[PDB]
Amino acid sequence: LQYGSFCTQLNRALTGIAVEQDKNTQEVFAQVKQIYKTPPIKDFGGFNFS
Amino acid sequence: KKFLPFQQFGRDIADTTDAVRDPQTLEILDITPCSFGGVSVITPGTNTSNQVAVLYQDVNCTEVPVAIHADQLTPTWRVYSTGSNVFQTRAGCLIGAEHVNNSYECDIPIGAGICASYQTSQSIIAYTMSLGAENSVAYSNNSIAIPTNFTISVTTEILPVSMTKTSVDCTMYICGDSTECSNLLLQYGSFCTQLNRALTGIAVEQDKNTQEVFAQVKQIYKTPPIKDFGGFNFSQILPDPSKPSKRSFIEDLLFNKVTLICA
Amino acid sequence: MAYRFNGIGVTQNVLYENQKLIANQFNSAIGKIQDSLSSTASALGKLQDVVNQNAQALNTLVKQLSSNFGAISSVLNDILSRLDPPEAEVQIDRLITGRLQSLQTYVTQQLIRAAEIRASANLAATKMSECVLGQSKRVDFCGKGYHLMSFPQSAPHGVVFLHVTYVPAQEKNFTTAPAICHDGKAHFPREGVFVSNGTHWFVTQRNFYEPQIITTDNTFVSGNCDVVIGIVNNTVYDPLQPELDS
Amino acid sequence: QKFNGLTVLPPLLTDEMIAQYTSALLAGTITSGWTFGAGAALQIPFAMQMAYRFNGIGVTQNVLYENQKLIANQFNSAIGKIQDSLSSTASALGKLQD
Amino acid sequence: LQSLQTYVTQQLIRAAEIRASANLAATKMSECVLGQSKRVDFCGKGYHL
Amino acid sequence: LQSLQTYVTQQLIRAAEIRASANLAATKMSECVLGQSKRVDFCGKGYHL
Amino acid sequence: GTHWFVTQRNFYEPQIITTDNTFVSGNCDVVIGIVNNTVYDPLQPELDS
Repeated sequence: LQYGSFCTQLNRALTGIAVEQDKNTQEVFAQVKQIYKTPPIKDFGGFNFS
Repeated sequence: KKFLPFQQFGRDIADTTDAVRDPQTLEILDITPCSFGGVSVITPGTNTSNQVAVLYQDVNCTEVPVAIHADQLTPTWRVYSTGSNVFQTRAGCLIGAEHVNNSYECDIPIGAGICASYQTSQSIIAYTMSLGAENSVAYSNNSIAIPTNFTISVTTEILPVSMTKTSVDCTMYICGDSTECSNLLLQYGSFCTQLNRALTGIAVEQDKNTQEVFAQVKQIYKTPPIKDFGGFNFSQILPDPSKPSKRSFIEDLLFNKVTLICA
Repeated sequence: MAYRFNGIGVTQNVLYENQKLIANQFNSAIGKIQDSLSSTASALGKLQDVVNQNAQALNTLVKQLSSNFGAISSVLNDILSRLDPPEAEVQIDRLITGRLQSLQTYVTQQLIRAAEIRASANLAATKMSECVLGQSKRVDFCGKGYHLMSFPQSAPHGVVFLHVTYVPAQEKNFTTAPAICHDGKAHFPREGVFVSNGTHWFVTQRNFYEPQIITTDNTFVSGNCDVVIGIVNNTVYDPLQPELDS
Repeated sequence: QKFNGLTVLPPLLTDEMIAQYTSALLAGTITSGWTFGAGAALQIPFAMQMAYRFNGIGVTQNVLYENQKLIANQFNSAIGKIQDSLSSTASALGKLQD
Repeated sequence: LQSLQTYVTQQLIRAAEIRASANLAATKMSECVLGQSKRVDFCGKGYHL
Repeated sequence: LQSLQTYVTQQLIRAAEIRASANLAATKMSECVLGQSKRVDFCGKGYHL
Repeated sequence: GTHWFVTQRNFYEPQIITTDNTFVSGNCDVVIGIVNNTVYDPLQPELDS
């Protein structure tokens, strides 16, 4: 306790890092507003995406 | 796990005891930390509500009642330690939030796909976030959708460009006008000079950032006195000569909306 | 603005025919932007977060001066008055170590934050160069949708870019073919796409429904009709005959 | 290592949710090209989308409409080759493992 | 405390690096996946399709 | 040991900055040298040739 | 060896040089390296009318 708020700073830094990881994932992957689905029949002119 | 006849202890990769043989009977018992974990408070702003929920991380909902309790302020803390509205998720135990089978856009991220929202009388509800509205494009090999109209959309993107250029005198901060303290600090070498150099470099970097971002034009262009741009209006973004600061309406709004550092 | 529409693959005629509508939409969007900024206090979260981070770092650094760090007291003068030099030196050494560690931690945090802010400023400068001084073809760089232009605005320790973009609004379904067969020759649109409602076939620009008669000028010939998959029979009007005969 | 205050499993988005996002992106790009990334998702045959993208690189449409089967075979073979290379190579994922 | 501070500083540096990587990944998703990019060697080697 | 910690932390920060600069240089080489870039003010001032 | 054609730059698709495949700009006493070849007019076969 005599050392001040070093533990507080370290905890805040770690929490910020975790929130940054979540934000990175959201930015990378949450770029589509809707959830599109491919048609039941996969006929794309010969191109296969299976 | 089966120990060898001569083996007594057991250690993991981190060299911490996690298994011991019972001295009486030749049986092996594991050792694990019981609770650890942390307590977070999920709450809508003090406005619109005062009730909250409590998330105990990486703990089972059976152990929450004994997790630093029995001495807390009884009447108002037992409500958030036991009772109904106990939900177990990969994040931990959630108390005071009602689990809902529906799925809405994330409002307060709990974790592992679980979020919390205050909307419904009203109570805090925990649900699984919905990635978005389901859609299915009417794809056919001879069908095309063509736009018959359009929209002009204006959107804001805010980007920080600089920080406050703060310089801290190492000698004064460590030693307040103390000759003895300064003499003692002199024995530590050049740390103060390193810190001062780092801070000065940071300040110069802030100035450079501002210059690069804004000093992209060599001339100072001016709009015509008569602003007839074919019906387009830029009053909200062009500077306003009326105000003492020749800044646009949106610029003034931005400056006002952002808010002692010398204290 | 006509040329900037051309930049997004849309002809000038649409703008020169809907100039009033486009200007009204732009003005309404600017007004909505101002209203949203005024009525929402969380719009400027990034700049406020930076300011708060710097302020709290400074506040913690200054409060660290009140920590004993194992010494008898946190006040240098108190230690000097209450103790003799031989032990006052060690107490002052403990205080000096604590305060130097705090200052080093603050400087390291400031350096990391300065690196992050430098990255942000580089991004802002790149956007100003590409979004404000020109039209960017990069997707979702200068706002959402087909970028038209951008406007910069100064903010405390930051910059706000108003990206004006073109967004398709009302889509309509049509039957389409990859090519058209007229005289045993496959015809492909010069710049556009073949569309068709229940009866007729037209050629229209991709980003806006402007059907037009499929003439020899709107398309080009390449090969026969026995290679393209999905080719559809149709007549390709040739303007030469009516003009030459008369 | 959960023995001295190290509590580590707060992923906000589960792997299933990220996979769903990737699948939605794949469906959007397959069935609408680049339209869904700039506004309303407009459908278009994948062959015509490939023709558009060939025009993007300065090659006329007719080449695709004349070599569609060859191009599709090449694309499928390339995808299979990527799967085989990933399966047969352990250092392909070096960055995430690092 | 010194060990913990060193660990936190290293974690901050690694987080900055990973944030740069994630920004690059988001830009690639925006430009290569949601559209066709004319930038050379950005969306792979060759003329991006 | 404190001196070494400070030096290594400063070196790590400087190395991150140099890595960012080298990434920018590689992007310019890919887009400016190996091709013609439409990005304004990226490959010099003016209409890049 | 013998004939002259006009082809798209990224794929060899030779085509007969005509007035619609090319545009005229001044006389050819200035361009360095210009060669001589026929630029057929598509309207020529219709001169019978």
